[PDB]
Amino acid sequence: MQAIADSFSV
Amino acid sequence: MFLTRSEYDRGVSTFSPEGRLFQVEYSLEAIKLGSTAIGIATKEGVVLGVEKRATSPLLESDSIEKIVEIDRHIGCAMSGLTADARSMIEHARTAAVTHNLYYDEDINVESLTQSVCDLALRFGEGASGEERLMSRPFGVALLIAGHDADDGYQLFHAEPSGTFYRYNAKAIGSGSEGAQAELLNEWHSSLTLKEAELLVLKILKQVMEEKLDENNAQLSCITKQDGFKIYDNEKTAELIKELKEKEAA
Amino acid sequence: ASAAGYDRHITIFSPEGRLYQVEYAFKATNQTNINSLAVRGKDCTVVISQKKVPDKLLDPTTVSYIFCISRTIGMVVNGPIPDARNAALRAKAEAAEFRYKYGYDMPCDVLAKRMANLSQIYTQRAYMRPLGVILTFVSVDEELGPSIYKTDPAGYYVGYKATATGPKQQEITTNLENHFKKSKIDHINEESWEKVVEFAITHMIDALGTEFSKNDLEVGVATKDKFFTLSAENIEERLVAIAEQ
Amino acid sequence: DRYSFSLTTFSPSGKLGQIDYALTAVKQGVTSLGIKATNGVVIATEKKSSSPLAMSETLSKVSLLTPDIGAVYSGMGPDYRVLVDKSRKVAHTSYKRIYGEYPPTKLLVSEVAKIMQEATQSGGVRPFGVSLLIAGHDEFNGFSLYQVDPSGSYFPWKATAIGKGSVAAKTFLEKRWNDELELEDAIHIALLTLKESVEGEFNGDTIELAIIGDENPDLLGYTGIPTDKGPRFRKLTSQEINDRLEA
Amino acid sequence: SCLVLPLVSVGNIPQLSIDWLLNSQANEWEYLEALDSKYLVEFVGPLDRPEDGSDSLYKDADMKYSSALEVFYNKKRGLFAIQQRTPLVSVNYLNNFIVEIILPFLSKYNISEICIWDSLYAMEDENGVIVRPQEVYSLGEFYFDDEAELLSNLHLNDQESMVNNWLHFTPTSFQDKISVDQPIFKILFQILNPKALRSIKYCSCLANEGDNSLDSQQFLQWIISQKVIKNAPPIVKFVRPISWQGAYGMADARDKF
Amino acid sequence: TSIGTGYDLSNSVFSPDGRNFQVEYAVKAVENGTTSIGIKCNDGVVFAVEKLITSKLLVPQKNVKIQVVDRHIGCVYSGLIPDGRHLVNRGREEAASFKKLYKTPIPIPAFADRLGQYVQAHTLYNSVRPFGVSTIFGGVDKNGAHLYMLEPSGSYWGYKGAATGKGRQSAKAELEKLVDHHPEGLSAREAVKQAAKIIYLAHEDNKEKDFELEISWCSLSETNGLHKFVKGDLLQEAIDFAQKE
Amino acid sequence: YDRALSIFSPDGHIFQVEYALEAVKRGTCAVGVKGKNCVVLGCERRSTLKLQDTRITPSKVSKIDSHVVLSFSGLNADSRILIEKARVEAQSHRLTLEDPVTVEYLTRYVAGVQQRYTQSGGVRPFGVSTLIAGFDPRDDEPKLYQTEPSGIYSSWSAQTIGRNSKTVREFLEKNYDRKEPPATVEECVKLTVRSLLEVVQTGAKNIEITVVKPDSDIVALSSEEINQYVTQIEQ
Amino acid sequence: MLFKQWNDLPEPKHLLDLPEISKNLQSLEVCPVPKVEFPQDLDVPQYSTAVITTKIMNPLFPKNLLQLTSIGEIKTTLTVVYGFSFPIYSFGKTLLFSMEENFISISPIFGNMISRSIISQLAQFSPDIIVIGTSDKIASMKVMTENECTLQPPEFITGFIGSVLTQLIVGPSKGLKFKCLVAPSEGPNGFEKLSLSDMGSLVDLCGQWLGFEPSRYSEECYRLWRCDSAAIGAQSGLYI
Amino acid sequence: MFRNNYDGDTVTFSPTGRLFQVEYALEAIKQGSVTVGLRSNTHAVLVALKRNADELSSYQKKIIKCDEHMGLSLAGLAPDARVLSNYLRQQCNYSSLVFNRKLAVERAGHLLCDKAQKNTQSYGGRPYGVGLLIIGYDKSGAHLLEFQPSGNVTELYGTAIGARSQGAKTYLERTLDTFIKIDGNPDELIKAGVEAISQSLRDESLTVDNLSIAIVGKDTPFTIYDGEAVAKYI
Repeated sequence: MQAIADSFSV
Repeated sequence: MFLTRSEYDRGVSTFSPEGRLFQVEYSLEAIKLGSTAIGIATKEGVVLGVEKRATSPLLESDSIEKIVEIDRHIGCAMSGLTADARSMIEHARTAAVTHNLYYDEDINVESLTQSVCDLALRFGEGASGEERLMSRPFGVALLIAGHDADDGYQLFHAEPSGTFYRYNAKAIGSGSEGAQAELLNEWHSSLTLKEAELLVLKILKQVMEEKLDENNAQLSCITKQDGFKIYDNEKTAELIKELKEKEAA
Repeated sequence: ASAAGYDRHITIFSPEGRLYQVEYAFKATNQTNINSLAVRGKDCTVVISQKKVPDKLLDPTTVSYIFCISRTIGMVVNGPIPDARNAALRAKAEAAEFRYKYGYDMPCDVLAKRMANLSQIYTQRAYMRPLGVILTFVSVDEELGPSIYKTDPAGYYVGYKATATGPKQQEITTNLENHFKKSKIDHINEESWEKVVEFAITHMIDALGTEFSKNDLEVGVATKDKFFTLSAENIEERLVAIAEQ
Repeated sequence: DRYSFSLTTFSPSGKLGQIDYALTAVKQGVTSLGIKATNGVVIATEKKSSSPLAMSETLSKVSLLTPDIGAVYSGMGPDYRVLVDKSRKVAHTSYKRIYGEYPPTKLLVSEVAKIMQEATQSGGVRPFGVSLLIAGHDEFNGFSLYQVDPSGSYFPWKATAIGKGSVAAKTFLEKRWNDELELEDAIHIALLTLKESVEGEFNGDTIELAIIGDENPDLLGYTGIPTDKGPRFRKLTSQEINDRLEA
Repeated sequence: SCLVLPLVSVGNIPQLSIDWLLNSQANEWEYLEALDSKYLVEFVGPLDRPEDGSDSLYKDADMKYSSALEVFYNKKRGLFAIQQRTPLVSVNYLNNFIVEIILPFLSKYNISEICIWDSLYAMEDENGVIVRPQEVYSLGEFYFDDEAELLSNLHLNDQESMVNNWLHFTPTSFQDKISVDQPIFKILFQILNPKALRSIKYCSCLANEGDNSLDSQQFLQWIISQKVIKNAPPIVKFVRPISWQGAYGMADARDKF
Repeated sequence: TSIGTGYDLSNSVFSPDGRNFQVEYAVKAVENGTTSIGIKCNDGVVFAVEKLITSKLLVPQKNVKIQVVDRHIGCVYSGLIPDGRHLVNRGREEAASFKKLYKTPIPIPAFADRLGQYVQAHTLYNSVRPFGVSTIFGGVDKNGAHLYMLEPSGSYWGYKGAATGKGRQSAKAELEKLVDHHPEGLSAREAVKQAAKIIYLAHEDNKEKDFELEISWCSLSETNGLHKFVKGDLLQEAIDFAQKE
Repeated sequence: YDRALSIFSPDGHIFQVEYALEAVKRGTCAVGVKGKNCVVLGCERRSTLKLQDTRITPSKVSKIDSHVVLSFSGLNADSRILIEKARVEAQSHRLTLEDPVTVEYLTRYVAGVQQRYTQSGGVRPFGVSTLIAGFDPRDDEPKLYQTEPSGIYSSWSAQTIGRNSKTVREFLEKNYDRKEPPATVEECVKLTVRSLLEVVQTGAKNIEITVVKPDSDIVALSSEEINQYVTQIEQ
Repeated sequence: MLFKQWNDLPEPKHLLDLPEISKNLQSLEVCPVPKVEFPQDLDVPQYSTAVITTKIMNPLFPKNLLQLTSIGEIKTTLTVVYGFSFPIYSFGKTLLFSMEENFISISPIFGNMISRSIISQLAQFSPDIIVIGTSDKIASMKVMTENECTLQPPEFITGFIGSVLTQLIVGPSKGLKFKCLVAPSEGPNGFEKLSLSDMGSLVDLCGQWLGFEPSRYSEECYRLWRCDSAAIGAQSGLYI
Repeated sequence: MFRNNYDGDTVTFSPTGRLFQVEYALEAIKQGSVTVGLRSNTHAVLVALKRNADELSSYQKKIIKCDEHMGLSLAGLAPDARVLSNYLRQQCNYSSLVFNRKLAVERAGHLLCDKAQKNTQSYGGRPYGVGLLIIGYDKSGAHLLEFQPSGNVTELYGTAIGARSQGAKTYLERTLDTFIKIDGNPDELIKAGVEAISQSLRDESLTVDNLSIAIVGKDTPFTIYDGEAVAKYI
């Protein structure tokens, strides 16, 4: 989950 | 206050109360099922021997893989589930040869042990942030012996817990109890390799299930000149005969 | 009935053939205890939702279950506001994407069908839970006229001439049915949206029986031009108009 | 997390639990039926509604997959809608865009069965809870009427009824059906059968009925280029259904 | 005279319900004796008290420890209650337990009725035990006044079907028959063996695992609402034992909120 | 039922009553946090928190309890520390991204909606647990001052005054009383003193422990719309006003 | 601690792999014996039902390459696939490298394939234990190896797997003189046939024998009846 | 991980994972019971005290420091078959019983029966009883005796030592003098683990009861605890 | 009892709102050996008691340097200590190379905290069971961060973590008014830390091998003392 968000973080 | 089943035993991800992580604790229980392995470092070399633990007399004992070479200056014995030991040894050999290729120098034994442990650490996050590679920890604990121009003869016990200790003398597998208890009594800094070999044979004889014989136990040693070299059946038989003559009466 | 096996947690058929995890999602739509009304005029669609705050500290200006999804499309939602906002953002993105993809404004029919299809995935995937809200998209379709399309977490899709939702939907819908039966028509027939809003407020008050002030409702009016929500000042004017009636 | 254990598994008696449960769900759906005739096929069904405030026009239970093929269902409405959405796309891509002509009812039913079957043995999706009646015309194998069950199995039928009124309607059709039926007689038989297993208002606004009859060039949308045939699937209007039902 | 026998079951609901009963009526109940724990997973713990105010259940000061299986006695109600804190060491000994522990106790005190309290997990409905699943409670009954009807004849027949229907399950109960689950071994051995015992009652609940405190409250409430046996309401106040305070651990002071 | 056994062992599952329990347990977790409040002034927002000084080892002036999401948005939570500061970091990232794109500070409603979407997303899939923190945040933008509070469920509302944590009921009652006595809106200077009063009243629940209270406030006029902590003479004035109670 | 492959038992066992080994014992017997210059692989073929197509099926001992032979015991369906993977690996090695696969290399690859399928809980491990025998290319030293579903592999002078392994292995242990293994090919075949007859109740019709010889020479016997007569008469 | 398997339901937990005595779990008859043979040749009055413990704590008795010599073996058999036996060690004026407990191979019924035989045989001779054990449920090391319990209500003891305590407090021969010493542990019966601080506290307390020299006993016992044991497990290398 | 039903994984709250699976991770620190850190405006010091598997083994590496200006000490799980220490060293290298900037200790603490947090929400993973004391000196001054596996990073003048840490922490609370004022003497600061750790020992008193010390400050880059180098402090 949050790994997906971290990829889109930047 | 009612007795009930406890779920913390299952899964590597589960902490129990007091923070005891069992699935790695049970991994070190599978080590005890493996054959006994002994290792003894000394100022003039390091010698490690292993119980072969042949299942049946039909098994070709001369083709068992308890001790393996990782590089000309490094070798390691293993215990436990040899299926995982093959992957660990493959990674260790790849790392050693890669280091020799990239830096034109022998891989330091500490670095090689760190690499092997980092691989063992992969059931969770890796040392370099690597994603987990395996569902369970290794059921294999292998002790690495080698020589380096700076550290000299040194022996390391690599656990599936992802931790290692530099051991002057270490025993793993079945009979680790008595083997280690006797090593504490026997080892000393002035232990020359010639008597280190006989001490390893003595420990194995004391803790092995059957009469010590050259076809059920084998030895290996590290030296600056010789390098990692397993002893021939005739050589180990000569050592066993010398033990019988010397320690008897 | 209470689910028995893995159907308790995942949405798979039970021995009775029903999806318990979706029937439970239906009951979540009544969790917020909000009741809403939607009715169609000759050229406009009005949505009304009772807006019990109820806390005094909470700012009434920020409470709203009526979302603007596109220029012509609005939607009043029933159920918890987190899932309502998730659905509203989904619908807004879908409308913008359709406008980009096909070159013309997303019809309310097609938007509601897309949302129903998306809700269908959640009723079939094992690891996706049904969103648990009831969406009633309203607009003035440029070729179907005013339309109200209501969707549910089970993925069903039905177009209505007048709708009610919430715990007391039965009384509101029965009153609407009685009015339409008396009129023998499918719309309120009023020319301007102000009169339609007045009619909707009057019928909501009659169905519920609890007369209430400007602070206790929010209105949305879909017109050919755009969909817009009425502020407290406009609702006050509408309430005054119905009181003087 | 690379995998998901299969949701559909064999019970100790050798029965797939989810398939049987899906068939039970189908049996609880509103009745729908279809009759094959010498010169056409008629498929009819009742329009369930939450309240008379629902516009019956948009309760389109029946739907066309190709100008020759029409489909009706019983059970989980959303599942049938998704299956129709996929079946139209498959009819275009798999067959029409390759061979330039619409797929025959046989192949389209086979593709629908393929889509519905893969759900029965997947790790993350339950089987579709709908059984469809897919009636359509062909230039070579003629009119046909295929039922497809949640298991994905399909059968060609002379006449069928699925849903709540399955047994009674099917037995009634067994007695009433004949090889010589004309489409006009088939429609009357369908209306009589549907009346047996319906309650409340029974008129053109509560029942959906579509027929696979002769071509309809008036519905083609353009003239000239005579090689192109007109559509065959016609959904009867409410007024026409009232006129037929008044008899 | 009556006895309630809580079976270890999903969620331990019978045991939690017996704890509720004993600690809510603590002014009435008293510790009587400890049964032979031979067949249980042997157990030893401290004495347990009602959480607030009420006196300890173990009246004699000689007591300093609790055992695996002990009986509490209610002189006012004339009611006995077994409290079992560990499961049987093996399901095979489920016969031994009744034959050698319970039935001798029933003979000793001339117990007239025995209420077996059980909890059925939903997923274990194989063989179709559960019917009318919307209901969540059940109350089976059996009377030896029907000796000539069922047990006299079935002693010879003794059909080997997976499901038995000896108990007279009341309407509006989630079951009408007993499968291979534990009560079959119970009901059989109290029948296929005491001169004083006349009737058997089987209170049951449909349960799920979790924190069954309130679930056990409601189970006990339903049992008392039914005319299983004369009791206080006792809803005036439900008092949990002090031992439940530590059910979620001993300490809570750490800096993570 | 307050526990609902069976339906609470995993996230994203609806119970027969329509409630999904893991969110309820997350709300229960918020109850254990330190009491925190936020007061919406006529032109700004004032934040105050009862930071319990756990030990003398902590360096006080550097271990802050209030966090700045962006130079114009103040944020303060109560509940699990990891979830709290992770949400703070994620909101800071969102605000920085919006500022980078639109070259302007993100309006508070948009930031609140983004955080609500992020938090609510964790109530959908069973691999992640819902955030265990109730977060009060607000600031000043072109539309004035906004104060928000999002719960573990993802729901959030505009508040004229909010409170979270253990000492929440007394603080909320005193805040309702404050809002009642000043329906015309508080001046930021008066609001700071009233917030200090409220926090001191909340401390009466746990008098046995030593405490400190941080006060920070953003006002359109007094601080040019920038979130700054209270220090020096003003903090001592607010104290002395509170010490009378 | 036996619902998944990833869980160690408290005593260190992975009970799932032990259950796979138990599944191996469900398959029919398969025995191999190393001669001084030849290797014999024996198999207990099931007593064919009178309607089976004998002319095309069954043959239990299958060659992986011109010089290697892979017998097995356990799930036949898994074996048919493990054999195919071994064959593909043998040809891939002959392609990428000039030399044919060393018997030890091929058995190591098969053990890796079996181990690889044990590394995740989403796959059933291959419930089959192969018995790979043959000669290294351009070499005359007989080789024999056994592989297990656990991924373990070992070299044996004579080994048995599958149903009634204990009876046959006990017979071999007391009758195989490892100090001086059987020399003549027919002597080794006689020993192998004797080992199988200790378990196979039926005559020679249930026994399949295949002899692999150095320099890529393999022959499947169809005259064991003569060998069976000698053993039976001697007995 | 992306998702949790829908099969991953942690249930049920009311019933423990204990080895069933017979495969025919549906049987409908009185199941047999373990028989026990106790060596009658023991001149028990020769011993003034007896230690009843489990295998996890044999490090506490270093054979070199105190000469453990076997007096016999308690033999048990269950026929439905099962058979187990363990030695009765002794030193000086003391006996030492070690249960070699194991929950996978040995069902707790054997433990109960062995405990009952031991206590019933020690009843008439009345040596001072020292019982050393562990519990997954106690938060700290406890010292207990018949006339004083130190367990708080939430805590309790189970396993072999639970059975021994049960016979000492209730049942026949109840009222026997005993001192009990339970250290906190984790894990299933027979595979338990102890924290190193717990090991040290148990050593420095136990040596006081048996009357050995503190320093010599402590060092001789550390060299058995830490070198290798089932109790230390991975704790020696798993934690920094 | 009821805790047993809800501590299966870190993705489930208990009905009381507690998250047991991370409380267990925080309790995992108590298994590790005691380590002590204390701060003064001019220098910061770490003191760690090393544990050895057996008398024939070399001691564990309790103290790791990540840069010439910062280091750390840790207690708890070795597999997690390795991961976190390696991650922090990698990030220090990244800051020093890609940005040409020494990683500020305050930034490093939160940067490690963010990694620590993510493990406490996703299924499959488990919270790190190691608490470690980041220590360093930078432009803003001396620093000492006590990182806990719950994702809590806190600025402390001095602290102790590990088994029997309460005695050392109490001594630090009792002598905070003193050890901060040393402010320039490294020998005396290390001595004060050595009394602080000495309160935590039940057995195995300090020795040249089991004791290890580190220091950093205005003039001293992070330096580690062990063996004969620490004989003067014992």
